[PDB]
Amino acid sequence: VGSLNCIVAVSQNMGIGKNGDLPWPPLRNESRYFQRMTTTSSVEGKQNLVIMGKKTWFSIPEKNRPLKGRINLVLSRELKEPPQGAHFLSRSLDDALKLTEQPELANKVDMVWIVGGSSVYKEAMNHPGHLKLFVTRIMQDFESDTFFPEIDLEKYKLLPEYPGVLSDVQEEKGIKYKFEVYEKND
Ligand SMILES: NC(=O)C1=CN([C@@H]2O[C@H](COP(=O)(O)OP(=O)(O)OC[C@H]3O[C@@H](n4cnc5c(N)ncnc54)[C@H](OP(=O)(O)O)[C@@H]3O)[C@@H](O)[C@H]2O)C=CC1
Ligand SMILES: CN(Cc1coc2nc(N)nc(N)c12)c1ccc(C(=O)N[C@@H](CCC(=O)O)C(=O)O)cc1
Repeated sequence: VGSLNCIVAVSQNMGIGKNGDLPWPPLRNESRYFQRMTTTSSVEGKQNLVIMGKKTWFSIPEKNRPLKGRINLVLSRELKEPPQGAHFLSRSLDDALKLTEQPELANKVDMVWIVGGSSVYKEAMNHPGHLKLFVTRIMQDFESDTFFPEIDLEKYKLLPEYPGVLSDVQEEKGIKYKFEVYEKND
């Protein structure tokens, strides 16, 4: 309906997950920022849609499932029905976007947030149209078993600044990271 965005935390070796979880120790402020970006809606009486693969759903601690104040959609071709706590189930990303245009959700949804995993990001990244990437750069190498797709800099531009995103290097548990905003339109 509105804006389509991807949001991801990545290590310096482009790693995003190791055994069902994050490769680095928990960053409470990095988690808070994911929460704030995905939950805030720009319009009244409207909520954001969160779209994720099934192994991403199963890595959110059970006590936080479904993500509060968000419409939670799970992607999977194997599942018969949405997992317990999930609001919707889709077989592909074109179908999940064909769904926000149903009067059911059409008047309800402001932004669309892709929250992973690899397979999901890869396809959003090739979708034609306006898209923004929200990338947290975790500045060290971490042994990973799942990786973020290559960002094609001939198509995506790094923005010099973005409203409500801090520009400086953060530090938490001795780890440095920074926030980037990339924009495409083709
Ligand atoms: N650092 C960060 O930002 C992030 C880290 N993570 C972490 O990364 C890993 C999650 O990994 P990843 O394996 O890539 O998993 P996904 O969450 O992408 O799960 C893959 C499953 O999702 C379904 N699916 C994925 N893409 C599609 C599609 N286009 N259409 C329909 N179904 C699809 C399929 O389920 P089926 O097999 O049922 O058809 C596929 O087997 C974890 O280790 C997690 O903690 C996750 C997201 C962000
Ligand atoms: C593995 N993922 C993907 C994930 C984690 O960190 C990220 N950080 C970024 N920048 N992008 C993402 N996609 C992720 C997640 C795992 C658990 C929760 C979760 O518990 N979220 C609570 C967090 C609340 C909190 O930390 O208090 C929420 O309300 O959003 C979210 C995402």
